[PDB]
Amino acid sequence: GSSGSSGEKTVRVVINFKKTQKTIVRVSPHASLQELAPIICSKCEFDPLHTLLLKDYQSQEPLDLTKSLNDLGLRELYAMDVNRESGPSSG
Repeated sequence: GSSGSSGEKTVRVVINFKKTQKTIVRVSPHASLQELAPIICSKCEFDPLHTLLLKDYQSQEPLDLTKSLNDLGLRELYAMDVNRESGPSSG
């Protein structure tokens, strides 16, 4: 991990949630959603334990954590609340 030295060079992203409410936060577009999962969910006091990252409120396609706002090329995203945690992990 990493505490986080300095918190500058951040972009304004839109966090759509509840398919009704939305909020804006300033975070690094570089960091992968995987790392901005909590930074975001937290901002929306959401549970990153069972949270998904869809394109936008409209679209329902899942995004790639590994990919960042840059890699993705989006300024806004939606946080979906599902329930699924099971599978192997190693490489």
